[PDB]
Amino acid sequence: QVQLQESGPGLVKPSETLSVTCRVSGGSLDLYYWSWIRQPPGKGLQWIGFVYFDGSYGDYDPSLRSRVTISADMSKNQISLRLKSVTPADTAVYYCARLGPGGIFDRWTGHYGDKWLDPWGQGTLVTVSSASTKGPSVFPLAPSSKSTSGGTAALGCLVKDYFPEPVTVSWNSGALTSGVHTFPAVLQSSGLYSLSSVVTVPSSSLGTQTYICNVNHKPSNTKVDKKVEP
Amino acid sequence: IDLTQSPRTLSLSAGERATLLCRASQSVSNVALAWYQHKPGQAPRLLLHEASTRATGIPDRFIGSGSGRDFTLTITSLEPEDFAVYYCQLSGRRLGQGTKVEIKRTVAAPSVFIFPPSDEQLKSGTASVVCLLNNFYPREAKVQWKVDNALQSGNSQESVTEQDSKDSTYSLSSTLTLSKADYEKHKVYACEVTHQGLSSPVTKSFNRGE
Repeated sequence: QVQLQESGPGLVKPSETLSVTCRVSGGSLDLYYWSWIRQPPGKGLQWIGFVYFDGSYGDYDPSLRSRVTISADMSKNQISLRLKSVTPADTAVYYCARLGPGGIFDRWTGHYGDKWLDPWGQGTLVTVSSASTKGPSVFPLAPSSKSTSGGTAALGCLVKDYFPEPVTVSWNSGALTSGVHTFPAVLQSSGLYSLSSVVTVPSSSLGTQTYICNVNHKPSNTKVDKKVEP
Repeated sequence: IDLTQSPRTLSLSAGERATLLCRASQSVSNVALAWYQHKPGQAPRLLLHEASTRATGIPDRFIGSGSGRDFTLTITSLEPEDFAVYYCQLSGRRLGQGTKVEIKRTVAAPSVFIFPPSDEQLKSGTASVVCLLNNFYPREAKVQWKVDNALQSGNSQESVTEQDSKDSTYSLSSTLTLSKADYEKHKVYACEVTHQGLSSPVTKSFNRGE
């Protein structure tokens, strides 16, 4: 029943030090390794490193070892990854997971459990930029008669000109999930992410059910709701 | 010591058998190999460890085998739910480039809608026209922006969804963003869509003022 979640700064500036913290929420660190895995914007799962729970033994990817140190506070049940001298290369989602074979405990000689990665947990995005955050400007994608196609209508919200990722879009405060496509952000040449989010709903429900999107942008403490009307 | 997966990409109709290879640079014992399914936006999950021992709770259709340096993830019968990228790794946990697995399915034509620029966005000095391609397959499609029957470039920008885990279709959004000054020197903003499932391309358009 173990479970874990990473978290950290939403942004880091060039040449600074990036840190991210993972909190084990179903058991203790006892007799396991804890590892960090990054996924850059276009790539696969780059492994970064792991550390024994008690902190005596660790192994890292030698590309990063000079600028990486991983520590675990067995008491706080949290693990810290510390990557020095960050560049936009390090811009990535950082995953946290639990190494292996049952772990089992080992002396200083032979650290010869390590086998699999179980729970992983969403992990967190860290953009890395000298830019400063900006808030979404949320507009309606109105289901006009050019969005009336027989008995089904389409409608949505436009979430434009923000930074950095992510934003959260929800429909009618979580109530509406069917027919939702919240598109991927598209990084414009301005440096800003932009995104629509659409829902298709029955034409009959347009005058009975109101439709409001719930945009959320924690990097700017922006939360807006926008009604969609003709 | 390294790890080589192949194919990098694999498009198979739902219900057919899929075979995935992970090839070591060297001899390795069964124990240190494991397989991971990474659906987009979820967290990566263990499928198999020690090369054959199924992870707790993951279905029977995932089977793992091998020795030496050729390791093999087998999906006996693909379910649309299997759209993902499947990775493998060694003990101290470094690697796998993965295998993006589509679910090939029937041609499905996109449903198209356009949305005019909002009254609110026009007040800020920028107009955005959004064109929608909804629940279609195969992935590839063509959006052509036509403004009074003239083509656009460089100020249209588009995004497409990850493959729907239940009917394996794709949805696409092409957003045309112009300044209000530009938006008003034309009258009819039209979006033309070309796709396999469409007999001839479709165009949905409005005249500025509606």
